[PDB]
Amino acid sequence: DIQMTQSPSSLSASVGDRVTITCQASQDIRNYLNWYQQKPGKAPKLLIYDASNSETGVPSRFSGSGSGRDFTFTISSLQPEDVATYYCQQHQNVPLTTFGGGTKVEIKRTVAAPSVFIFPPSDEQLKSGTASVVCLLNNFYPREAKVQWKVDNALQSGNSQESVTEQDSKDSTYSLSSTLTLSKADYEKHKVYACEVTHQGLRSPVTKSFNRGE
Amino acid sequence: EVVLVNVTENFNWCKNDMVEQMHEDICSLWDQSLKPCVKLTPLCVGAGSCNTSVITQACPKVSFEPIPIHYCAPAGFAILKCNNKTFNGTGPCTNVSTVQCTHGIRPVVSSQLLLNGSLAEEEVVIRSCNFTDNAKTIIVQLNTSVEINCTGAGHCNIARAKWNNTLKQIASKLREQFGNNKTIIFKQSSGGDPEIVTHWFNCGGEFFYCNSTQLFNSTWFNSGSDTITLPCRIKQIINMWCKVGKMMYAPPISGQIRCSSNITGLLLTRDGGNSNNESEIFRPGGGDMRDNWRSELYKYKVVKIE
Amino acid sequence: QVQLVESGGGVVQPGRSLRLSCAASGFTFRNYAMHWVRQAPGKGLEWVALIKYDGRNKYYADSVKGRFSISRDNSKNTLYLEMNSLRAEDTAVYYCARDIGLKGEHYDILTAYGPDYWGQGALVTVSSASTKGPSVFPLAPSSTSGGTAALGCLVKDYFPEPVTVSWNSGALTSGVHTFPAVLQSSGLYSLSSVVTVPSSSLGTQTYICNVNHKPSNTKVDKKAEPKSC
Ligand SMILES: *[C@@H]1O[C@H](CO)[C@@H](O)[C@H](O)[C@H]1NC(C)=O
Ligand SMILES: *[C@@H]1O[C@H](CO)[C@@H](O)[C@H](O)[C@H]1NC(C)=O
Ligand SMILES: *[C@@H]1O[C@H](CO)[C@@H](O)[C@H](O)[C@H]1NC(C)=O
Ligand SMILES: *[C@@H]1O[C@H](CO)[C@@H](O)[C@H](O)[C@H]1NC(C)=O
Ligand SMILES: *[C@@H]1O[C@H](CO)[C@@H](O)[C@H](O)[C@H]1NC(C)=O
Ligand SMILES: *[C@@H]1O[C@H](CO)[C@@H](O)[C@H](O)[C@H]1NC(C)=O
Ligand SMILES: *[C@@H]1O[C@H](CO)[C@@H](O)[C@H](O)[C@H]1NC(C)=O
Ligand SMILES: *[C@@H]1O[C@H](CO)[C@@H](O)[C@H](O)[C@H]1NC(C)=O
Ligand SMILES: *[C@@H]1O[C@H](CO)[C@@H](O)[C@H](O)[C@H]1NC(C)=O
Ligand SMILES: *[C@@H]1O[C@H](CO)[C@@H](O)[C@H](O)[C@H]1NC(C)=O
Ligand SMILES: *[C@@H]1O[C@H](CO)[C@@H](O)[C@H](O)[C@H]1NC(C)=O
Ligand SMILES: *[C@@H]1O[C@H](CO)[C@@H](O)[C@H](O)[C@H]1NC(C)=O
Ligand SMILES: *[C@@H]1O[C@H](CO)[C@@H](O)[C@H](O)[C@H]1NC(C)=O
Ligand SMILES: *[C@@H]1O[C@H](CO)[C@@H](O)[C@H](O)[C@H]1NC(C)=O
Ligand SMILES: *[C@@H]1O[C@H](CO)[C@@H](O)[C@H](O)[C@H]1NC(C)=O
Ligand SMILES: *[C@@H]1O[C@H](CO)[C@@H](O)[C@H](O)[C@H]1NC(C)=O
Repeated sequence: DIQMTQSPSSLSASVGDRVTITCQASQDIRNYLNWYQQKPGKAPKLLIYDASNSETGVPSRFSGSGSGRDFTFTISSLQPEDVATYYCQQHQNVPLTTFGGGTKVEIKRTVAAPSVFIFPPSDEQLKSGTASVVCLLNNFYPREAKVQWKVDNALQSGNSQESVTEQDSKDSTYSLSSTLTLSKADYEKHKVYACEVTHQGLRSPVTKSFNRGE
Repeated sequence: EVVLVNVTENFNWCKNDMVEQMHEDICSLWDQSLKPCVKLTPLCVGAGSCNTSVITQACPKVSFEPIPIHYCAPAGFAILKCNNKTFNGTGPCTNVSTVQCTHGIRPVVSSQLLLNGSLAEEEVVIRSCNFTDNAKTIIVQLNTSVEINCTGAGHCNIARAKWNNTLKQIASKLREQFGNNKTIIFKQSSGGDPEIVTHWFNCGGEFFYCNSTQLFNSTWFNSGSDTITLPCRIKQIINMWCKVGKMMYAPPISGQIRCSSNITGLLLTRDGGNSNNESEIFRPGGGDMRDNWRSELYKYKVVKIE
Repeated sequence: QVQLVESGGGVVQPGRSLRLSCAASGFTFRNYAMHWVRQAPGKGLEWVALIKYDGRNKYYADSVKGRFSISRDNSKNTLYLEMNSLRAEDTAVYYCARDIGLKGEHYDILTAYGPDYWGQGALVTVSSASTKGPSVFPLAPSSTSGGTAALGCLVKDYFPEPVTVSWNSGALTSGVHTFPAVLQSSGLYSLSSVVTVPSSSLGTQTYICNVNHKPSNTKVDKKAEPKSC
């Protein structure tokens, strides 16, 4: 039973850089080795079969070399759309095995400030006894960011859940969604709802807000 | 045996249960054969007068030849045999016989090319369950066999001249079925498993996978070396060995059975898209062994005796 | 156009069974071997099963060995996978994938040559929980403020994954951000979909919010409009 190792586990590079992933097999596999690319959400696409052969329709910037136990995948000029997780896979004999998790490739770009937006609960939702206050942080970099909720100047905790997108394929930025959820009863108690965010492109923490009764 | 004079019967090779029964139950068999010869050698000696000859027995190599298998109709039944030497398998046979058994069949697992089979007695015959359905295999039956020499060294040999004359004939019978004015084009398989992409066929317990692209790559009716050598990989495949109940029948070893043979027919598939380029594309078919059986069993059907 | 389409995904409780299929077209199905590969939440690609062109030789991974079964119907161009005695570990996206042919670049006979085309996948969620449909609340526009505005939809309280969000029936694409779903304490999921548009295109541009949760037959089309009175 063959084991595959890739390296690095993950890496950051700049647009135009040369990225070089290496694969290694626990035993001789001649050149029976494929490379796959999976973008977030989508299904894997084939890029290179049997070590060095380029699949049809695959950009010229993708190549592969190696044989035996040692292999290399290369993107000559890294593009924004190349952000994905790359898996190597042997077919010397079944079970077809890969490296768990593969290799995540991320872009490093200039710092970007988030454009912040706040949303109050919809009258529709308040009817059913629950208020979802949502904060949006649009197109920023790097990923790291602090979102902080305040009701009547009171910082909140445990009533918040956030979700972050993967790196955009066009502009290499991230976006974040934070949702504060309260029972309609607790939403009715307080007036001023705020969302303070701390990034790196911000001169100082930014605060978007509103109050019940437009 | 008995010729049913003045009888006209209706066959349908595509709805023939003999084909399914054979495909299910028939396994290849081999027996030891002897092909003895004698050598005659003048005993000249000094100094030029040879009034003696030595007679020697030779050719003592024993190989295994395939044993012919016959399908025999059960008690109370019989086999109707079409004697029309150009039957297309479907419709009326104006000339019919009654036999107890089929002709001898030497089963061979293969795709693309049919080997050691029966030849058309008159002209080259092409058949299909539905020529309009480009997904039905087209079975070709040659009237003269093309020899193919195959060695365990992993290659097969076909005389280019013989092959080119076979392609011209096949492509003349296709122009006759798809348009008396259409360019006939042969190309390689479009992909798939090894068994399907290559001229795959057995020789005892071993299976040859032969690169067949040199055979199917030419254009006809559109106004090199003397031997074609096909590169071959050879694998054992135990899961294809005849398994009858408890027992498994292990075929003779590599050096025991000759791997050369006679090509008597092809399997093809015609392309779709209906591009009225007035030119059809054909590729090496196979994978469905029932097609192979139909190429020998087309002129038979079982019927009750009354 | 090589196309593969999985069907039959959804919820199924521990111990029970489920059978996925895959509709193939664009190539001669009966010539190609086929693969099943699965990917657990946020993990790696794990090869599950392989069936050869003639549906005879079948190969399984040890993990699903004895519980899973692979087969095909070359007459209907579909590939099947039936899974029995499902555990929590079996929860994953299942991809059908067409094995590469014997390409001219190969020079040996192998059991497989690795996949080339993949289906979009079908999610299988092993759980006792019941299937619940989403509720689609709006996210309205607001009074850098005279340059670009932001609106969207909130798909809340559903199970199991996954939901399809699109805009104007698929027309509006640039600027859209559908977020990964969050698992609430309630056991139900939630997500948001947002799109940025110039603060001068509103009132003249209809923003449909095509939400789709197949597992509960919920299809919803909401409208995002600025608040007033
Ligand atoms: C059978 O048919 C032929 C031709 O019609 C006829 O001449 C003959 O008399 C018929 N039967 C026989 C063999 O006597
Ligand atoms: C046998 O050999 C002798 C001497 O070489 C010769 O004279 C004689 O003709 C030969 N006999 C025959 C069978 O011709
Ligand atoms: C009918 O078949 C028999 C096969 O023995 C053949 O002798 C005969 O020529 C055929 N019919 C004709 C044309 O007489
Ligand atoms: C044999 O059958 C074919 C059709 O399958 C027909 O065209 C031909 O005339 C027949 N020959 C005879 C009657 O001997
Ligand atoms: C086969 O031959 C018969 C005559 O024997 C003819 O009537 C029929 O059209 C042919 N059928 C096929 C399969 O093309
Ligand atoms: C074989 O059939 C072809 C027509 O397909 C014909 O030209 C040729 O003369 C035949 N040869 C023999 C040996 O009967
Ligand atoms: C033969 O194939 C054609 C093309 O698919 C189809 O239209 C027709 O129904 C078929 N005919 C028969 C006899 O099945
Ligand atoms: C195949 O072998 C036979 C002798 O066994 C020979 O006559 C023939 O030429 C060979 N075929 C070719 C074209 O190599
Ligand atoms: C027959 O074969 C030769 C090569 O051996 C080829 O060049 C030629 O085109 C073919 N001739 C015919 C019958 O058209
Ligand atoms: C008719 O046949 C000739 C070959 O003899 C072929 O080259 C030509 O294209 C055909 N004419 C058309 C297009 O109808
Ligand atoms: C196919 O035919 C062409 C000529 O049309 C020839 O140049 C080429 O070598 C052939 N391909 C092979 C033999 O692989
Ligand atoms: C002959 O074949 C070529 C391509 O192989 C094609 O471009 C041309 O149109 C064909 N001519 C005829 C006879 O139709
Ligand atoms: C074909 O026939 C010959 C004898 O008729 C036999 O020796 C040889 O093994 C056969 N070839 C195959 C591939 O079975
Ligand atoms: C092929 O057929 C010929 C007779 O035409 C026969 O002599 C020869 O043995 C066969 N070839 C092989 C190698 O089986
Ligand atoms: C093939 O046929 C089409 C018409 O159906 C024609 O328009 C096209 O030019 C042809 N392609 C060639 C020249 O090979
Ligand atoms: C077989 O050989 C031909 C000619 O050398 C080559 O073009 C092709 O890549 C090979 N085909 C396969 C399926 O390996």
